[PDB]
Amino acid sequence: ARSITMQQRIEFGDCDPAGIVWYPNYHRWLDAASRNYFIKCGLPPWRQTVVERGIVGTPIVSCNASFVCTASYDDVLTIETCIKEWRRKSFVQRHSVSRTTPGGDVQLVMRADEIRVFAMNDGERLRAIEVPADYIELCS
Amino acid sequence: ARSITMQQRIEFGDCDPAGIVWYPNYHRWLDAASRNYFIKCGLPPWRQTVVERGIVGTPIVSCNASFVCTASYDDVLTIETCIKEWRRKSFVQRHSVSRTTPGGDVQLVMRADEIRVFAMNDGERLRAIEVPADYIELCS
Amino acid sequence: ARSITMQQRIEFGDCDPAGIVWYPNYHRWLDAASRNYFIKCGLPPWRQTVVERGIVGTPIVSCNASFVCTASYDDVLTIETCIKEWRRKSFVQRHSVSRTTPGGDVQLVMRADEIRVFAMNDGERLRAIEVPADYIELCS
Amino acid sequence: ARSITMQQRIEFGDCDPAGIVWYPNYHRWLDAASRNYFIKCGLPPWRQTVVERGIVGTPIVSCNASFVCTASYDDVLTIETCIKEWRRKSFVQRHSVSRTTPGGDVQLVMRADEIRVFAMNDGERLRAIEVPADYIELCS
Ligand SMILES: CC(C)(COP(=O)(O)OP(=O)(O)OC[C@H]1O[C@@H](n2cnc3c(N)ncnc32)[C@H](O)[C@@H]1OP(=O)(O)O)[C@@H](O)C(=O)NCCC(=O)NCCSCc1ccc(O)cc1
Ligand SMILES: CC(C)(COP(=O)(O)OP(=O)(O)OC[C@H]1O[C@@H](n2cnc3c(N)ncnc32)[C@H](O)[C@@H]1OP(=O)(O)O)[C@@H](O)C(=O)NCCC(=O)NCCSCc1ccc(O)cc1
Ligand SMILES: CC(C)(COP(=O)(O)OP(=O)(O)OC[C@H]1O[C@@H](n2cnc3c(N)ncnc32)[C@H](O)[C@@H]1OP(=O)(O)O)[C@@H](O)C(=O)NCCC(=O)NCCSCc1ccc(O)cc1
Ligand SMILES: CC(C)(COP(=O)(O)OP(=O)(O)OC[C@H]1O[C@@H](n2cnc3c(N)ncnc32)[C@H](O)[C@@H]1OP(=O)(O)O)[C@@H](O)C(=O)NCCC(=O)NCCSCc1ccc(O)cc1
Repeated sequence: ARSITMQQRIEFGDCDPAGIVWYPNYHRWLDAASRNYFIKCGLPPWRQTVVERGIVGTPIVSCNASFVCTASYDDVLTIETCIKEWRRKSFVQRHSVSRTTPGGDVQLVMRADEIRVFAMNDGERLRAIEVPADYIELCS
Repeated sequence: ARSITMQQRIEFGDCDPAGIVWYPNYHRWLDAASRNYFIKCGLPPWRQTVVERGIVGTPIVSCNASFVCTASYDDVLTIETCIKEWRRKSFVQRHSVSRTTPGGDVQLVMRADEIRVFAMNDGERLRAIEVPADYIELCS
Repeated sequence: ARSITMQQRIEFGDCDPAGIVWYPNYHRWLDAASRNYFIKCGLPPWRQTVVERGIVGTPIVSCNASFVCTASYDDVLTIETCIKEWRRKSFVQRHSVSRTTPGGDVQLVMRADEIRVFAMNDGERLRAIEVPADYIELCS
Repeated sequence: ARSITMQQRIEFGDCDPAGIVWYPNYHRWLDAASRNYFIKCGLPPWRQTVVERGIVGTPIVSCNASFVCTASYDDVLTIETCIKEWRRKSFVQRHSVSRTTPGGDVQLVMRADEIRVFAMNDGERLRAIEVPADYIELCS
């Protein structure tokens, strides 16, 4: 579908003693790529959607990920994000992460399908909402 | 199978603007719970296994997670980890994360199945190895 | 002054390729130790103080830190926090971080003096407030 | 002195419940800016210096920081780093962090002076070394 791309440089601190990117760092980047996608497609930042419509963001409900090869500091990641499927109150966001060998080869580092929802905070309780029509059209 | 339990207190900084735990923090805890399991079952720390046998740790290759309810600063998480299945060069580590209502009810926060492998660093190249027999027996 | 102590276990992911704790992790722990101090001294969590009195927390305004020796995964940190001085709208929180050799020797890892303030969010603008008298008495 | 500039976009996950950047995130960026400076001045990555000369990186020994105004997700940071003073086995790296109002005004967010050293790992023991002459000339 409608795909957005973003780059992310791996820093020394993003790596573990094993010398490679420590996994939960991938989830930080995927979360940034997730929101970037929305931004880039025109939605306002949560700061604003929360004022205007109660939308605090798009919390994750499910994830399937696979880590194909390692990455390390200085490698520069290219992330590809698109919405793979709209559902009632959820949506599947797909991300492909790769890096580029100096051979100009594009190695797949990781991939992940995130199931998220648009949510509101009903006081202390988080609540999912019907995907907003406006949102679907924007991201379309 | 053989299950280990660990607690984790959520800090203010572990939360996002939405007031709840920011997801990639769960992966940090799951990674700590993963190693804790091994430690608690008797294996030496990677620092040592890398010297003795080249084993740098247990990198993740795949993950399936589901986020059932929200959690926030001050909540105290209880994580349950066990190895669900041994395979040839991989293993499935299962984690269940919950928190306790003051009603003494144990709410499930999240769950996740991690597919990991024992690996070595062959110079700059990460390589999986056959699950060590000794390891299986220890964790058994 | 009134001192609170807390322990913190270093995880593999808290370390960098150099094999030691990556510094910004110390600041996460100091921030947890900062709030823990307040909690432990009786104040309500920010979640509540923000409702009751607008107090969103105690943002940092200044810091002086020194890193005395290294620490790594599995080391267990003991943090000592106290308020070194109350000022008008600020306060100096001091932390001492150490670890224990197996010789039972208590090595100093790091130390840091944090200057923080009680703050409110006046809409999008963060604002410091006069240290609350009640707070001084509680922490005293 | 010789100054390098870098940009850093603040992500939603870099913020706390208070809606602003959680401080230890500044230290991650300063650490990236620190190494970026060296890279940009021509030194090889630690991965390589450790092979060639044992240099594992530039651990921090001391820091003085001041947080002038708040920053939040979507703000884009501009970091300015330079070496303020060479010493025997240490060096003072200075960073200035700012953001740009839409008025085109450049607000100072934070500043920090980091005292670091070039270090080697003598087995499990970290050791500082005399600033390498070559390094001084490169960064000069
Ligand atoms: C999100 C929430 C409140 C939704 O529960 P709910 O309001 O009762 O509504 P619901 O059960 O119908 O779920 C909404 C939709 O998501 C779908 N969904 C929910 N769980 C799953 C799952 N495990 N797998 C697939 N789809 C799912 C539901 O089927 C439903 O579907 P529909 O299209 O058929 O209508 C509940 O799942 C929850 O709290 N999960 C925990 C969320 C969380 O804490 N994730 C970790 C932090 S994410 C941080 C973050 C926040 C904002 C951002 O901008 C980015 C990151
Ligand atoms: C791990 C490595 C090198 C293995 O590739 P390989 O050496 O060619 O061997 P391999 O393909 O046979 O895989 C080994 C086993 O894992 C299984 N496996 C590998 N990928 C998957 C997958 N996507 N789903 C399920 N099982 C998988 C393989 O089937 C194989 O199975 P077997 O039992 O049937 O023999 C390759 O998958 C890789 O580099 N993945 C990237 C790993 C990574 O960077 N994860 C992110 C960082 S994790 C940080 C960390 C490090 C140490 C720790 O202690 C903790 C955290
Ligand atoms: C905090 C705030 C709004 C205060 O500015 P203000 O409202 O105009 O008031 P102010 O200038 O009088 O400062 C209040 C007091 O702090 C003292 N102070 C402020 N800056 C400094 C400094 N650099 N060195 C020493 N003391 C300082 C001031 O002198 C003043 O003192 P006083 O006792 O003599 O009355 C302004 O400094 C600021 O925004 N700094 C940025 C704060 C920030 O973003 N830090 C990074 C994130 S911390 C995340 C966090 C949040 C909540 C938590 O529970 C924990 C962590
Ligand atoms: C770094 C090390 C081993 C140096 O101790 P040492 O080998 O006995 O040598 P030393 O005492 O002469 O210190 C070397 C120079 O730094 C200066 N220095 C050391 N401590 C301080 C301090 N508190 N304030 C100012 N300068 C200092 C020393 O005076 C000395 O100066 P010199 O120019 O007059 O000769 C010891 O301070 C230490 O382990 N500190 C802990 C370091 C640490 O764990 N920081 C947290 C993690 S940083 C992670 C990181 C790693 C690599 C990177 O690329 C980036 C981040």
